[PDB]
Parts: sequence; C-alpha cells; structure tokens
Amino acid sequence: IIVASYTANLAAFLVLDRPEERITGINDPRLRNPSDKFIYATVKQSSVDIYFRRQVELSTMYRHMEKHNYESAAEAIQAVRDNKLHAFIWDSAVLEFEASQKCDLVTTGELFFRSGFGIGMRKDSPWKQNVSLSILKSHENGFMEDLDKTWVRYQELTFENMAGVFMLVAGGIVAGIFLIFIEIAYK
Amino acid sequence: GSPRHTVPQCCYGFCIDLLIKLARTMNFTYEVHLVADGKFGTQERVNNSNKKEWNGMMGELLSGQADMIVAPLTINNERAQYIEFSKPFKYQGLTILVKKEIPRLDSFMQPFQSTLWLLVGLSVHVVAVMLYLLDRFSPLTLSSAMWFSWGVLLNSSFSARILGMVWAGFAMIIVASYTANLAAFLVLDRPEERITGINDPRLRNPSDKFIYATVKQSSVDIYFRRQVELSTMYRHMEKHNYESAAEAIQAVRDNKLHAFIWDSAVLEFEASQKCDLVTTGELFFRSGFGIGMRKDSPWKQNVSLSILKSHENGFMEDLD
Amino acid sequence: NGMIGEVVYQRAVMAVGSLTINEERSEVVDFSVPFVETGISVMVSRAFLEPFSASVWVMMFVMLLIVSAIAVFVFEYFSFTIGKAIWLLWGLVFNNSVPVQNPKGTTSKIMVSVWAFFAVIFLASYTANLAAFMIQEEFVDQVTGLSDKKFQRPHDYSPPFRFGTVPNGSTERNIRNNYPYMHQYMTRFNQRGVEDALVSLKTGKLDAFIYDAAVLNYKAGRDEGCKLVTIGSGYIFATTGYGIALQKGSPWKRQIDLALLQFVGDGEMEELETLWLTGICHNQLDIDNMAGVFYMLAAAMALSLITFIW
Amino acid sequence: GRDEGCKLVTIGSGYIFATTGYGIALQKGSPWKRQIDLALLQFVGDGEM
Amino acid sequence: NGMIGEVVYQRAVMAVGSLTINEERSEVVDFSVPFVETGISVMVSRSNG
Amino acid sequence: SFTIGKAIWLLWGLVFNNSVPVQNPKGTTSKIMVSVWAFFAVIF
Ligand SMILES: *[C@@H]1O[C@H](CO)[C@@H](O)[C@H](O)[C@H]1NC(C)=O
Ligand SMILES: *[C@@H]1O[C@H](CO)[C@@H](O)[C@H](O)[C@H]1NC(C)=O
Ligand SMILES: *[C@@H]1O[C@H](CO)[C@@H](O)[C@H](O)[C@H]1NC(C)=O
Ligand SMILES: *[C@@H]1O[C@H](CO)[C@@H](O)[C@H](O)[C@H]1NC(C)=O
Ligand SMILES: *[C@@H]1O[C@H](CO)[C@@H](O)[C@H](O)[C@H]1NC(C)=O
Ligand SMILES: *[C@@H]1O[C@H](CO)[C@@H](O)[C@H](O)[C@H]1NC(C)=O
Repeated sequence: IIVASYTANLAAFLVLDRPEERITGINDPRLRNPSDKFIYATVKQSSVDIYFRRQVELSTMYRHMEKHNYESAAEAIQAVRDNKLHAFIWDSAVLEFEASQKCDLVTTGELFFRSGFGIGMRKDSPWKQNVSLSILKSHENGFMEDLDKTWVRYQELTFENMAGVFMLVAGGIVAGIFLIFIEIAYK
Repeated sequence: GSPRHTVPQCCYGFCIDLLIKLARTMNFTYEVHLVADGKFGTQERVNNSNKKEWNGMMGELLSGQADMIVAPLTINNERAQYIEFSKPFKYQGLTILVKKEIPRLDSFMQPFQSTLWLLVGLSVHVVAVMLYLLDRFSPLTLSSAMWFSWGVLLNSSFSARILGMVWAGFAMIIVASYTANLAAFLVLDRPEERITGINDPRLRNPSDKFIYATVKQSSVDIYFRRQVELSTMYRHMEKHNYESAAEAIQAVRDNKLHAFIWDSAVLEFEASQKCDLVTTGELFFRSGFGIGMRKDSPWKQNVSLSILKSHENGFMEDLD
Repeated sequence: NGMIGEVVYQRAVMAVGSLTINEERSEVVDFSVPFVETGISVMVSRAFLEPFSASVWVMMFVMLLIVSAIAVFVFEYFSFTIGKAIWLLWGLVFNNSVPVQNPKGTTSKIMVSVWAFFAVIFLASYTANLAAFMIQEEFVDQVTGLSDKKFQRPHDYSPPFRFGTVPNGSTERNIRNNYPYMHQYMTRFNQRGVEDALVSLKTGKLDAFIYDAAVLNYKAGRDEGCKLVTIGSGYIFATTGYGIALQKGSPWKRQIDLALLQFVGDGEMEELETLWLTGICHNQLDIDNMAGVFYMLAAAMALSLITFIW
Repeated sequence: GRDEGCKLVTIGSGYIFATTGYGIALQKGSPWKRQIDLALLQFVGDGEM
Repeated sequence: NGMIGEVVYQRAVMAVGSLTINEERSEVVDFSVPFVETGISVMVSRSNG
Repeated sequence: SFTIGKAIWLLWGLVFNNSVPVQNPKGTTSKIMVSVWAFFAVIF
C-alpha cells in the first residue's frame, strides 16, 4: 500500500494540465484589471495601440501601458529576459525564432488577430501596380520557402529527478560504510 | 390518445403544496383541474381569417375557461404583451440532456489483443528450450530447466546467467509498461461526449448519429424562432415534435435520441431518479418562472406580496 | 469562362463569391484585400532506451560497479560473490524470484536494503516517466516535403500512392507553373470532383488530395473519427488569401477595401470566423518499442554465443 | 473571478441561501413600468443580457 | 435614506442602479421584473487542502 | 511433510512477493499454479 501510494504520488506530481497557472485567456478581466505583477507592455506608438484605440473598452490597458511603452522590441526581450515583464503582444514567427533561441521563452496557444503584413507604400504610382504584381509573383513560387528554411523553420524524463537522489544515496553510502567500520571495530 | 376519459384523480407535488400555502395565506377557494391538451401553447395561425392565436393553457386562460395558470410559466416578451405576470418564483436555466452512460471487462484478454500473451508464452518456451540445451552442453532435468524459466518469469547458469538476467529485466519492464499504460488509459478515459451548449456547429447540420428533439408547441421553440440561427435546427426538430417530456425521456432512454433541450433542475432531479442521465455543463438562458396571471385585478397585489413573503423566509428552503 | 467569362467580358460587375488568386486573374481584373488566411494543403487518409536512459544510464552503471565492488570487498574481507556479483546485483534491481544465496555479511544485507529502497524509488520514477510520455499526443506521420522522392516516382517505396485534383482549376495551373511533371503524374491519377474525392478518401479509394487548406480544416473538425488529417499547417504550401475581384477602374474599390479593413479590425470578422469555422479536432500497445528490444535481444544472443564458445 | 490567488469558491451556488433577484424600483403609479418590463424581456430574451 | 429617501419622497424618479428587494421596499415603491439572479453567500479564507 | 496445513500460507504469502520460499515438489503440482497465482497478482 505504501509503495503503491508513493508510486502513484510520483506519477501525480508531473500531471500536466491545461495552462491556468499563468493567464492565457485573452477575454480574461484580469487583463482588464491588472495587478502589480501583471506587467504587460507594448511598443511605444505601435499598431497594437491603434487597434486598442479603435475599440472603446481599452482605456484601462492604455492607462496601464502608458507607463510601459517600449521604444524597441529588444528592450522587451531584455525585460522578459530578466523576468521584468509578464505579457507582450507580438507577432508569431519572430517569437517562434526566439523560442528556437531560448527554451524558457514559451508562447501561448490562443492565436488572435491573424492579420496580413505587406509593404508601406505611397499613393497611385507606376511603382505600385507592377510592384504588387511582383509581390504576387514572389508569393506564387517558393521564394519565401528557403527563407523560412533559414531561420523560421530551422530551430536552434529521467534527467530531472536523478541528481539530488544520486547525491543523497552517495551520502548514505558514505555514512553507511563508516557505520560498517564502527560495527566491525565493535566486535 | 383518449376518446373521452376525464376522471377525478389525485394531484400533488411541489406547486400543489405552493397553492396550499397560498390558500393558507389569503382567504379564497379554488378548483384544481388540468389543461385539456399536453402542450404549452404557441401563437400559431388558425386555419380561418389568417390570424395567429393561442392554444392549450393560454387558449383556456384567454377564453375565460381558466382563472390562474399555476405552472412553471416560461416568462418571455410575447406573452407579457397580452397579459400581466407575477413574481418569478423559480430561477432556472437551460441545459442539454445526453446519454453518456454505457456500462463496462476493461480489456484484459478477451477485449484485449493477443500479441503479448502468446508472444511471452512462445518466448518463455524458447527460453526453456535453450536453457535446457545449455544444460546439455555444459562448458527431471527438462522439468527443472522449464521451471527455472517459469520462476524467472514468475516475479514473486555459468554461461546462462546473462540470458536469465536479460529475460528477467525484459519481463519486469514489459509488465511495468503494461501497468503504466493501462493505468494511464483508465485515468484519461474522458473523450468528447457532449455538445458544449448552443455553440456546436455539428448541431447546425446534424446527422443520423445526432438525433435531438423538443416538446411540441413549446416556448423554447418560440425563443428559437426569434433567433435566426435556430430555424435550421427546427428543420431537424419539426419532424420530431414530441408531446410530453416523458415521451422524450422514454425515447432518449431507448437510445432513439441523443440530445434534449430542457430546464436544469428538473433534469437534475431526474438524474437523481434515473442514474443513466447526465446533462451538459454549460448553463445558458438563466430565466425566471412565475405564475400565469390575468390583467389588472385586485388579486395581483396581495398575491405577489404572498409570493415575496414566501421568498423572504425559509419557506423556499422548505420547498427545497 | 465562368465568373472570369462574366466579369472580364463586361457582363458582371464584381465577383462577391470567393475565388483563388493567381497572376492572370490579377491581370484581367482587380481583386480586393485578403480578408482570410486560406492557403492550400494535401489531405491524406490516415523506443524507451536511448531518449530516456542516456545520462542516468552511465551513473547507474557506475553505482552498480561501486556496489558490486563493495560487495566483493566485504565477501573477501569478512557464497559465490567473488566475481559473480553482476548477475546477483542486477537481479536485485528487479527481484523476479531469483534464489541466489544467503548473505551472511551484514554489510551485504544493508546494501540489499538500501538498493531495494532505491529500486522501488527509481521504478516509481520510471513509471512516472512512462505516464509523462503518455501525456503528449503522438501519431505516425510521413514526410511533409513537396520535393519528396516519393513524388518523383512511387516505385521508390512499396505502396504506390495516388493523388488528383478537380479538373480545369487554378490549383492545376499552380502545379503546371511549378511542376508540369507533377501534372503528368496527376493526369494518370485523375478524379471527378470535391465530393467524389471526399468519398474516395472516406472509403480509401484515394491516398492524397490537393485542395485549399481552410475548407479541409473545416471538414476535418467535423470528420468522422478525425481520421482525415492535413499535412502541416501551410508550411511548404501556397498560404494565400481570398479577395473580391472588381473590374479595372471601379470607383467602389477603395471603399470596399476600407470596409473590409473595418470588418477585420473590430472582431466582427473574428465573430464570423467563430460562427463559420470549427476547432474541436485538436492536435493500444506500442509496436516499435519491443521491436527495438528484440534487436537488443538479438545482440544479447550474439554476446551469449560469444561467451559460450569461449 | 477577479481574485488574486483564485482560491475562493463559496458553498454551492445558492442552495441553502436566499436566491433572490434585482429589479428596477419605479414609483407607485409610473406608466413607464410596462414598457420597461417589455424592454427587459427584449434584452433578456435574445441573448443580449 | 439614500435611494429610498430619494425615490419615495419623489426627489428621484426611479433607481436604475442595483437594489436588494424585500417586503417594505416593495411596499413603498413598485419593483420591475427581475433581470439577474443575485442570491447571498458566505466568503471564508478556505486555505489549501 | 511439513506444509500440510500451511498450504493456505503457501498460497497466501506470495501475494506481496516477500515471503519465505517453500521447497516445492517435482511432481508437477506446485509451480504451475504458483505461476498462475503470480500472474493473477500481476493483474490485481
Ligand atoms: C508596368 O509595366 C508595364 C510593362 O509590363 C508598363 O506599362 C509600365 O512599365 C508599368 N505600368 C504601370 C501601370 O505601372
Ligand atoms: C385510459 O386509456 C386507456 C387506453 O384506452 C384505457 O385502457 C384506460 O382504461 C383509460 N383510463 C381511463 C381513465 O379511462
Ligand atoms: C374566510 O374563511 C372562512 C373559513 O375560515 C369562510 O367561512 C369565509 O367565507 C371566508 N371569508 C371571509 C373573508 O369571511
Ligand atoms: C387546422 O386544420 C388541421 C387539419 O387540416 C388541423 O390541425 C386543425 O383542425 C386546425 N389546426 C391547425 C392550425 O393545424
Ligand atoms: C390585501 O389584503 C386584503 C386580504 O387579502 C384585501 O381585502 C385587501 O383589499 C388588500 N389590500 C389592499 C389595500 O388592496
Ligand atoms: C474540363 O476538364 C475536362 C476533363 O475533366 C475536359 O474534358 C474539358 O474539356 C475541360 N473544360 C474545358 C473547357 O477545357
């Protein structure tokens, strides 16, 4: 009974569930009502703030992130590197490359606002229509395929509970051999 | 069903005792009777003059044949435009009753596939044969080698110790893996066996495995007729308009149905009655059920005050 | 012909109905902005030693050699534990009813007790690791590459696969502008239509089918048993969008584009995608494990024959 | 639902409790009362509430 | 006092805000139909177990 | 000639696989049903 309960206990510590230890839902009012440790930030004067300003229920996040406006995204990378941040709205594949860099940088599963990214252009121009046709000609073939193979696609257990167990059993052996010396010298 | 059989019988229960308490409150008399049909009542087009009329309980109340409908009245916007209401005594929502109750051998040998049993049997036979061959070529003897091969496998040789230790470690790692995956299968044996509320695209266009129905001429049908994304489901529900909810219980118990839309606490009480009924989890349309009332009347004030007096004390807990 | 035959030949104003976008369609008329991420995809029918015990393996063998050397030192200092301690000690790992000897040395019995407690705890950790391996979801998948050696010739492997599309479509033009030989292999393996290839994939009369990705995702979220699984998530595919074609010179085009941008950027397009898509389809003994153990067992028979002949 | 810690679940869901509701208190004699009640039944009876 | 002092004494018209409903409040004014199921409950510390 | 009444213990002690091993005869009786009971122990 003891060893079966102990075995099921050690099988019970590592039961991986859905993520609710950190906030994953975008419609959570804990995003609408942050705390001192709910540090979420954005790029200073970004399109995310414009998408927030287009809606009307975003004044609380604006008044929270007005003291959290970041100049560059590398500032956010360094802040989440030193565990200063807790959430950051950012594009998908760049964070996929960052997760390929470091394993502790983990994204969430809720993929929201699946938008389109193009090129900032001027007005009507002879360098507009043929340029858009060249965009379509570069999209129809695999010109971005090997570019995904460069950095997007290409990334760059018994081991967890073994070290301290090994050290404790080794210390028990070191104590036990000396106890054997005591028991032999007593006889 | 019946040609003409209307007999005096005994009626009791929840709202009957509620009426007993109401008659205890105010000094009046009454006459308990039943509605003629078994339908709630919809404002369906009568065959002449192109007019939407009522039937059933409202058809008897508006015709003067009834005084006060004592029923769990589904309070909605349409019926309030014609009559007055009372305080909603019941606070009850909507849910989906399904059938997820199928009894269980747990796949030991007869539902379980026969790789490991015959494989380990033939393998330990090969082990016993080659241990006896090594016993012959030494660098009740056959029974001794076979029982040695059993006792290594039982889990309770100068050049044959390697074979025995590999077979012993193999047998224990196989029975450990079998214990682990049987336990992990019977812990995680909860598949998708529900509807997840009205937000279900499979019920927007159902199939033969998704047979759902409703009560014929119900207020839930009117509530679905208001919303635009439900009439397609009515294309599955117009062919299965059931008279009573007990017929729906009998149909879903004999696996002729798969989902039923009904109030929550009634299905919880029936799940307490019948153990083979489990509803879904998402509660929607948290509504209030009151008493069918007539228009402006002096028996609207003190009656609603008696309802509030019943709400404020522990008499609601007594009715619980 | 079709909607191109109606709009370009000045018999229809605009094509509100959806259509794939390629070069010559963008040449004949003017599309709108892409409002939805609809690429293409291909619908198909559809050990425990080295990844688990690799660095723990070395230290457990070192601990085994240390405990065996201590047992030999106690047996020679204070009844077959001269050099045969390996079989006894690795039978003490498992304890599968192996009668070996009665250890009269107290140190040997203390080591048996400590090693038995240690055997219980790493057996519990190994069962926990098997449960942890059970936690993630895995299935058998083939190669996702569009430049597969299977695609060059299905005689390269023992099952010859089969694949078709719908006739006279823009997907066929996308193939012929990329690989006309792929069109030559598809011409031998032609089929009729959408639902015909659907029934062929349900009944197993087809191996692969090239189609748009999002419609196959909508059909696989409602799949019977979720057997029909797409290849990837649009990685070695087109990964394009859908637009609304207008005639070349339409004054409504900028207003329609700004209306689509207003439709996307307020969750209303997200509400329509919630209403009109599905996401229920998320992402028995093992066979390869005892096969690899049988390879290690054949190596064990080889080593036992080597120890027997000498 | 906004708790810091998420460790506060009360006894049941109003089983041994009062289980009452909230309304709009109009003065005795307001003609707007029926229209307000019909507006509330419109707001509840479509999923908007 | 409060909203009851404002509505019953006719300094206000009606209470659009939230208000608990009991006997004498239903005596002094006329509540509308209920729109939300708000009972009572007890909150405790309820530490780990 | 010593496990006449202790055969109940002979089936009852190996349930938790740490008992004293009893000398079993070679008359093809004990070890077969002992392996059957041990396999049943592996089940339960
Ligand atoms: C685009 O290219 C064409 C030649 O293919 C020519 O009219 C000119 O270079 C460009 N015209 C426009 C409309 O930009
Ligand atoms: C009700 O109808 C059934 C079937 O006709 C009949 O057997 C039964 O006697 C009837 N009971 C009454 C109340 O008349
Ligand atoms: C009140 O109740 C009594 C019975 O207790 C009855 O005789 C009488 O008619 C009722 N009416 C009144 C108000 O007196
Ligand atoms: C109208 O006539 C039909 C029979 O044709 C019958 O159901 C009943 O007499 C009437 N009621 C309705 C609306 O069906
Ligand atoms: C309420 O109480 C009595 C008995 O129910 C009734 O006669 C009276 O008319 C009612 N009160 C008023 C003021 O209408
Ligand atoms: C469409 O494809 C069919 C073969 O499936 C072919 O016979 C027909 O000619 C094609 N239509 C046109 C107009 O090319």
